[PDB]
Amino acid sequence: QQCVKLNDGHFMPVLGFGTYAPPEVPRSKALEVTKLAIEAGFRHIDSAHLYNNEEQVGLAIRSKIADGSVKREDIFYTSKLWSTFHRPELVRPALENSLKKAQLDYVDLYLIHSPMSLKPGEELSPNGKVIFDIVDLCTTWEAMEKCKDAGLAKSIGVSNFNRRQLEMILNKPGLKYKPVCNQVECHPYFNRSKLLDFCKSKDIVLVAYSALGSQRDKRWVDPNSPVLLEDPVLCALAKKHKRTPALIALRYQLQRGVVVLAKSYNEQRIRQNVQVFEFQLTAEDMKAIDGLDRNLHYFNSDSFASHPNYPYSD
Ligand SMILES: NC(=O)c1ccc[n+]([C@@H]2O[C@H](COP(=O)([O-])OP(=O)(O)OC[C@H]3O[C@@H](n4cnc5c(N)ncnc54)[C@H](OP(=O)(O)O)[C@@H]3O)[C@@H](O)[C@H]2O)c1
Ligand SMILES: CC1(C)CC[C@@]2(CC[C@H]3[C@@H]4CCc5cc(C(N)=O)ccc5[C@H]4CC[C@@]32C)OC1=O
Repeated sequence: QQCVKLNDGHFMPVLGFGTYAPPEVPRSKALEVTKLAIEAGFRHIDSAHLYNNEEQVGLAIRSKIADGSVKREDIFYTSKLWSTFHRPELVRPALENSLKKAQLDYVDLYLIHSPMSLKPGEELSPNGKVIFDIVDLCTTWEAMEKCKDAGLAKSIGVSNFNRRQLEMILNKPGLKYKPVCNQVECHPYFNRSKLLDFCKSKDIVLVAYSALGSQRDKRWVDPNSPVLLEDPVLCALAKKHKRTPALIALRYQLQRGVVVLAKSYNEQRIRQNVQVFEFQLTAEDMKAIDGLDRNLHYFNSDSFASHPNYPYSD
């Protein structure tokens, strides 16, 4: 619990535990590994409606409160509004359902998961098609603000927004709350320098996902893409500091003022990842890592690259 202060006065731990696992992984695993994460020292826990794991992640949190390991106030829990629920009337009900699943009174953070609105319904991916929806995200934002005012979410933010999409929210007439963060794909191959500079200028925290190079799911990621953790510069730095390529990638983010997530469903790696606070990179190390930037977003599929609100300029 190194934390940063958000623009609404709440505090966010700078290291977060990623809870997504693909559908093939048994649901019970999320319970086990979230408990391990809390035991290792993670306090920021990142979930979402999309993950089909809120019940398990919520149970892990409740279990660690029950056994006296943590208090609710010690945990920073995030969920996310899925893209089929962007229409304003659907936002509060979506959050309420997430709270019901997790058996929590509030989330610390609620995000718009993606700007890519989808046809309303209970299909995660609505043939089918994929079926897109055209929704003014400023209206979705107004509904998010009402969720904060109701006490359902302590803080509200966005995810996968580009600068223009963020700007549209920031310059909305009658804006009540700025997004506290923008959670985006961010790692040495896609370091988001310009977006980071923008976010900092607006008191918006950038939160990095796929900071370790993603789970390389064949549905969304080209197997040909270079494997981040196999990068020779990261490996050389790991050797230099007697750490691991994953630790180098995580430390890089912290030193740029980026809040970083790390998913692992492996006990040893969960414990390893908290070691990010135990060492430093020099200016020259950071420059070497900056040199890796190559405009590689691992999530790169036809299923969304043609969405009218797809955030990347490809
Ligand atoms: N907002 C969004 O649209 C969005 C998108 C993607 C991700 N996220 C969030 O960000 C989280 C993390 O991103 P991600 O899922 O792409 O995964 P990631 O954090 O980039 O991790 C990728 C892989 O690295 C491995 N790993 C973890 N620690 C390691 C270590 N110390 N050494 C070697 N390998 C290690 C993990 O495998 P093992 O499990 O086998 O250890 C994991 O599958 C997600 O779980 C989710 O919470 C959000
Ligand atoms: C930046 C992009 C365009 C990248 C793709 C991404 C980041 C992670 C992606 C998901 C990755 C997981 C996922 C799962 C299902 C499912 N039905 O299980 C359906 C869709 C998705 C993907 C939708 C697009 C997601 C939300 O969002 C975005 O906004």
